[PDB]
Amino acid sequence: PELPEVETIRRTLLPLIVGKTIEDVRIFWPNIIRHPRDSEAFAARMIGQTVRGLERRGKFLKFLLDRDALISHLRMEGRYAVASALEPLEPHTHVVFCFTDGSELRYRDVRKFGTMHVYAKEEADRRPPLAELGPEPLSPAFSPAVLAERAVKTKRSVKALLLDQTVVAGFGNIYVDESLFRAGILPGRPAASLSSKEIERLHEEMVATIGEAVMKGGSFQHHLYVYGRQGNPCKRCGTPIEKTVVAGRGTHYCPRCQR
DNA sequence: GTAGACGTGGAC
DNA sequence: GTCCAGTCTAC
Ligand SMILES: [Zn+2]
Repeated sequence: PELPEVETIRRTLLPLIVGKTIEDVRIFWPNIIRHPRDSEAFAARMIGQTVRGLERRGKFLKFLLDRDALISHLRMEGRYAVASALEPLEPHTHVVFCFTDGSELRYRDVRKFGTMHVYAKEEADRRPPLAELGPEPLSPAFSPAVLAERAVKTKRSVKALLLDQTVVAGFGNIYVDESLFRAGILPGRPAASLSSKEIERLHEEMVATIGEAVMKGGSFQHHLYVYGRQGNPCKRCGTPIEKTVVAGRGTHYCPRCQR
Protein backbone atom coordinates (compact mmCIF):
# COMPACT_ATOMS: atom_id res chain seq x y z
CA PRO A 1 0.00 0.00 0.00
CA GLU A 2 0.92 3.66 -0.52
CA LEU A 3 -0.03 6.74 1.55
CA PRO A 4 -3.76 6.60 0.67
CA GLU A 5 -4.18 2.92 1.56
CA VAL A 6 -2.18 3.27 4.79
CA GLU A 7 -4.12 6.41 5.78
CA THR A 8 -7.36 4.48 5.23
CA ILE A 9 -6.07 1.68 7.47
CA ARG A 10 -5.12 4.18 10.20
CA ARG A 11 -8.60 5.72 10.25
CA THR A 12 -10.62 2.50 10.47
CA LEU A 13 -8.24 0.67 12.80
CA LEU A 14 -7.91 3.33 15.52
CA PRO A 15 -11.43 3.03 17.03
CA LEU A 16 -11.10 -0.77 17.10
CA ILE A 17 -8.00 -0.71 19.32
CA VAL A 18 -7.80 2.57 21.25
CA GLY A 19 -7.97 2.11 25.02
CA LYS A 20 -7.19 -1.62 24.94
CA THR A 21 -4.35 -3.07 27.07
CA ILE A 22 -1.82 -5.62 25.77
CA GLU A 23 -1.70 -8.95 27.62
CA ASP A 24 0.52 -10.98 25.29
CA VAL A 25 2.45 -10.70 22.01
CA ARG A 26 2.97 -13.81 19.87
CA ILE A 27 5.43 -14.01 16.97
CA PHE A 28 5.36 -16.74 14.31
CA TRP A 29 7.99 -15.26 11.94
CA PRO A 30 10.88 -13.45 13.82
CA ASN A 31 12.43 -11.79 10.75
CA ILE A 32 9.64 -9.18 10.76
CA ILE A 33 10.90 -7.88 14.14
CA ARG A 34 13.76 -5.42 13.46
CA HIS A 35 14.14 -3.64 16.82
CA PRO A 36 14.83 -4.74 19.38
CA ARG A 37 16.47 -7.58 17.45
CA ASP A 38 15.48 -10.25 19.98
CA SER A 39 11.80 -11.10 19.46
CA GLU A 40 11.46 -12.15 23.11
CA ALA A 41 12.48 -8.67 24.26
CA PHE A 42 10.11 -7.10 21.69
CA ALA A 43 7.20 -9.11 23.11
CA ALA A 44 7.98 -8.56 26.81
CA ARG A 45 8.32 -4.76 26.68
CA MET A 46 4.82 -4.16 25.27
CA ILE A 47 2.98 -6.33 27.80
CA GLY A 48 0.95 -4.11 30.12
CA GLN A 49 0.92 -1.02 27.88
CA THR A 50 -2.34 0.48 26.62
CA VAL A 51 -2.99 1.71 23.05
CA ARG A 52 -3.39 5.51 23.24
CA GLY A 53 -3.37 6.44 19.56
CA LEU A 54 -2.42 5.69 15.96
CA GLU A 55 -0.66 8.01 13.51
CA ARG A 56 0.87 7.78 10.03
CA ARG A 57 4.19 9.08 8.64
CA GLY A 58 4.81 8.42 4.96
CA LYS A 59 3.85 4.79 4.36
CA PHE A 60 4.46 3.88 8.05
CA LEU A 61 1.90 3.33 10.80
CA LYS A 62 2.87 4.49 14.29
CA PHE A 63 1.04 2.78 17.14
CA LEU A 64 1.30 5.02 20.23
CA LEU A 65 1.29 3.12 23.54
CA ASP A 66 2.12 4.27 27.09
CA ARG A 67 5.89 4.62 26.90
CA ASP A 68 6.68 3.14 23.47
CA ALA A 69 5.74 3.67 19.86
CA LEU A 70 5.48 0.67 17.50
CA ILE A 71 6.57 1.59 13.95
CA SER A 72 5.13 -0.74 11.29
CA HIS A 73 5.74 -0.85 7.52
CA LEU A 74 3.43 -3.12 5.49
CA ARG A 75 5.69 -3.15 2.42
CA MET A 76 3.92 -5.05 -0.37
CA GLU A 77 1.15 -7.14 1.23
CA GLY A 78 1.02 -6.66 5.00
CA ARG A 79 -2.46 -6.21 6.52
CA TYR A 80 -4.16 -5.73 9.92
CA ALA A 81 -7.45 -7.03 11.33
CA VAL A 82 -9.14 -7.08 14.75
CA ALA A 83 -11.04 -10.18 15.87
CA SER A 84 -11.88 -12.58 18.71
CA ALA A 85 -8.97 -14.51 20.21
CA LEU A 86 -11.26 -17.55 20.39
CA GLU A 87 -11.51 -18.06 16.61
CA PRO A 88 -8.87 -19.77 14.42
CA LEU A 89 -6.27 -17.56 12.73
CA GLU A 90 -6.26 -16.90 8.98
CA PRO A 91 -3.40 -18.15 6.76
CA HIS A 92 -0.10 -16.22 6.85
CA THR A 93 -0.67 -14.60 10.27
CA HIS A 94 2.82 -13.75 11.55
CA VAL A 95 2.36 -11.50 14.60
CA VAL A 96 -0.56 -11.23 17.06
CA PHE A 97 -1.24 -8.72 19.86
CA CYS A 98 -3.64 -10.11 22.47
CA PHE A 99 -5.62 -7.65 24.60
CA THR A 100 -7.04 -8.06 28.12
CA ASP A 101 -10.63 -7.97 26.81
CA GLY A 102 -10.26 -11.16 24.77
CA SER A 103 -9.87 -9.36 21.43
CA GLU A 104 -6.68 -9.31 19.34
CA LEU A 105 -4.87 -7.37 16.59
CA ARG A 106 -3.54 -9.72 13.91
CA TYR A 107 -0.84 -8.96 11.33
CA ARG A 108 -0.84 -10.96 8.05
CA ASP A 109 1.78 -10.75 5.27
CA VAL A 110 1.93 -13.35 2.49
CA ARG A 111 5.36 -12.29 1.21
CA LYS A 112 6.80 -11.66 4.69
CA PHE A 113 8.44 -8.37 3.71
CA GLY A 114 6.99 -6.11 6.44
CA THR A 115 8.95 -4.69 9.40
CA MET A 116 8.35 -3.62 13.04
CA HIS A 117 10.52 -1.30 15.20
CA VAL A 118 9.83 -0.39 18.86
CA TYR A 119 11.35 2.70 20.51
CA ALA A 120 10.49 5.03 23.37
CA LYS A 121 8.04 7.65 22.06
CA GLU A 122 10.50 10.55 22.19
CA GLU A 123 13.17 8.66 20.23
CA ALA A 124 11.10 7.21 17.36
CA ASP A 125 11.22 10.24 15.04
CA ARG A 126 15.00 10.52 15.47
CA ARG A 127 15.93 6.89 14.79
CA PRO A 128 15.54 4.80 11.64
CA PRO A 129 13.40 4.03 9.75
CA LEU A 130 11.60 7.36 10.31
CA ALA A 131 14.71 9.52 10.77
CA GLU A 132 15.44 10.58 7.18
CA LEU A 133 11.92 10.76 5.71
CA GLY A 134 10.88 13.69 3.52
CA PRO A 135 7.92 16.00 4.28
CA GLU A 136 4.26 14.99 4.17
CA PRO A 137 2.79 15.85 0.72
CA LEU A 138 -0.41 17.23 2.22
CA SER A 139 1.49 19.68 4.43
CA PRO A 140 2.95 23.19 3.97
CA ALA A 141 6.38 21.57 4.32
CA PHE A 142 6.05 20.16 0.79
CA SER A 143 6.15 22.85 -1.90
CA PRO A 144 7.42 23.40 -5.46
CA ALA A 145 10.58 24.90 -3.97
CA VAL A 146 11.39 21.71 -2.08
CA LEU A 147 10.73 19.64 -5.19
CA ALA A 148 12.79 22.00 -7.36
CA GLU A 149 15.71 22.03 -4.90
CA ARG A 150 16.04 18.25 -5.18
CA ALA A 151 15.17 18.11 -8.90
CA VAL A 152 17.75 20.64 -10.09
CA LYS A 153 20.52 18.66 -8.38
CA THR A 154 20.26 15.14 -9.80
CA LYS A 155 20.51 13.45 -13.19
CA ARG A 156 18.14 10.55 -12.53
CA SER A 157 14.62 10.27 -13.98
CA VAL A 158 11.73 12.21 -12.49
CA LYS A 159 9.99 8.96 -11.50
CA ALA A 160 13.04 7.89 -9.48
CA LEU A 161 13.02 11.25 -7.73
CA LEU A 162 9.37 10.83 -6.70
CA LEU A 163 9.81 7.26 -5.45
CA ASP A 164 12.59 8.48 -3.11
CA GLN A 165 11.03 8.77 0.36
CA THR A 166 13.69 11.31 1.47
CA VAL A 167 12.41 13.80 -1.13
CA VAL A 168 8.73 13.46 -0.23
CA ALA A 169 7.07 10.69 1.81
CA GLY A 170 4.17 8.51 0.69
CA PHE A 171 4.32 8.01 -3.09
CA GLY A 172 4.60 4.60 -4.72
CA ASN A 173 4.30 3.09 -8.20
CA ILE A 174 0.59 3.78 -8.62
CA TYR A 175 0.45 7.42 -7.55
CA VAL A 176 3.78 8.41 -9.13
CA ASP A 177 2.57 7.14 -12.54
CA GLU A 178 -0.84 8.79 -12.09
CA SER A 179 0.59 12.14 -10.92
CA LEU A 180 3.00 12.33 -13.87
CA PHE A 181 0.18 11.68 -16.36
CA ARG A 182 -2.09 14.34 -14.87
CA ALA A 183 0.85 16.77 -14.97
CA GLY A 184 1.71 15.71 -18.53
CA ILE A 185 5.32 14.60 -17.98
CA LEU A 186 7.08 11.47 -19.30
CA PRO A 187 8.30 9.27 -16.39
CA GLY A 188 11.70 8.51 -17.93
CA ARG A 189 12.95 12.05 -18.49
CA PRO A 190 15.79 13.65 -16.44
CA ALA A 191 14.50 15.33 -13.29
CA ALA A 192 16.91 18.17 -14.05
CA SER A 193 15.24 18.85 -17.42
CA LEU A 194 11.94 19.91 -15.84
CA SER A 195 11.18 23.63 -16.13
CA SER A 196 9.81 25.86 -13.37
CA LYS A 197 6.30 25.67 -14.84
CA GLU A 198 6.46 21.87 -14.94
CA ILE A 199 7.63 21.51 -11.33
CA GLU A 200 4.78 23.70 -10.07
CA ARG A 201 2.34 21.71 -12.21
CA LEU A 202 3.70 18.42 -10.86
CA HIS A 203 3.47 19.63 -7.26
CA GLU A 204 -0.13 20.64 -7.92
CA GLU A 205 -1.12 17.27 -9.38
CA MET A 206 0.73 15.28 -6.72
CA VAL A 207 -1.21 17.02 -3.93
CA ALA A 208 -4.53 16.72 -5.78
CA THR A 209 -4.04 13.03 -6.64
CA ILE A 210 -3.02 11.90 -3.16
CA GLY A 211 -5.77 14.07 -1.72
CA GLU A 212 -8.53 12.59 -3.89
CA ALA A 213 -7.22 9.06 -3.33
CA VAL A 214 -7.46 9.42 0.45
CA MET A 215 -11.05 10.65 0.07
CA LYS A 216 -12.02 7.54 -1.92
CA GLY A 217 -10.43 5.11 0.54
CA GLY A 218 -7.44 4.22 -1.62
CA SER A 219 -7.23 1.90 -4.62
CA PHE A 220 -10.05 5.15 -6.47
CA GLN A 221 -9.09 2.40 -8.91
CA HIS A 222 -11.99 3.57 -11.10
CA HIS A 223 -10.24 6.93 -11.40
CA LEU A 224 -6.94 5.58 -12.74
CA TYR A 225 -5.72 7.05 -16.02
CA VAL A 226 -2.67 4.86 -16.64
CA TYR A 227 -1.71 2.32 -13.95
CA GLY A 228 -2.53 -1.19 -15.13
CA ARG A 229 -4.28 0.07 -18.28
CA GLN A 230 -1.60 -0.89 -20.82
CA GLY A 231 -3.10 -1.68 -24.21
CA ASN A 232 -6.29 0.24 -23.43
CA PRO A 233 -7.20 3.67 -24.86
CA CYS A 234 -6.28 6.82 -22.93
CA LYS A 235 -9.34 8.30 -21.21
CA ARG A 236 -8.31 11.73 -22.48
CA CYS A 237 -7.01 11.25 -26.06
CA GLY A 238 -7.69 7.62 -26.98
CA THR A 239 -4.05 6.72 -27.72
CA PRO A 240 -3.19 3.20 -26.45
CA ILE A 241 -1.57 3.26 -23.01
CA GLU A 242 1.96 1.84 -22.97
CA LYS A 243 4.06 0.02 -20.37
CA THR A 244 7.85 -0.19 -19.99
CA VAL A 245 10.51 -0.26 -17.26
CA VAL A 246 11.83 2.88 -15.53
CA ALA A 247 13.93 3.04 -12.36
CA GLY A 248 13.72 -0.75 -12.25
CA ARG A 249 9.92 -0.98 -12.17
CA GLY A 250 6.80 -1.34 -14.32
CA THR A 251 5.86 2.11 -15.63
CA HIS A 252 2.60 3.20 -17.31
CA TYR A 253 2.06 6.30 -19.47
CA CYS A 254 0.40 7.86 -22.55
CA PRO A 255 2.90 8.81 -25.31
CA ARG A 256 0.69 11.69 -26.49
CA CYS A 257 -0.55 13.34 -23.27
CA GLN A 258 2.88 13.09 -21.63
CA ARG A 259 5.93 14.89 -23.02
C1' DG B 1 20.66 3.98 -12.21
C1' DT B 2 19.37 -0.74 -13.68
C1' DA B 3 18.71 -5.82 -12.06
C1' DG B 4 18.51 -8.89 -8.43
C1' DA B 5 17.38 -9.93 -3.23
C1' DC B 6 13.93 -11.20 0.33
C1' DG B 7 8.71 -15.42 0.60
C1' DT B 8 4.63 -16.63 -1.71
C1' DG B 9 0.86 -17.09 -5.10
C1' DG B 10 -1.98 -15.93 -9.36
C1' DA B 11 -2.05 -15.18 -14.56
C1' DC B 12 -0.95 -17.29 -19.04
C1' DG C 1 5.88 -23.99 -16.02
C1' DT C 2 7.17 -18.97 -15.79
C1' DC C 3 6.92 -13.55 -15.68
C1' DC C 4 5.14 -9.79 -12.47
C1' DA C 5 4.21 -7.33 -7.83
C1' DG C 6 8.61 -1.43 -0.97
C1' DT C 7 13.28 -0.64 0.42
C1' DC C 8 18.23 -2.69 0.15
C1' DT C 9 22.31 -3.64 -2.09
C1' DA C 10 26.33 -4.94 -4.82
C1' DC C 11 28.23 -5.79 -10.18
ZN1 LIG D 1 -3.54 10.55 -23.78
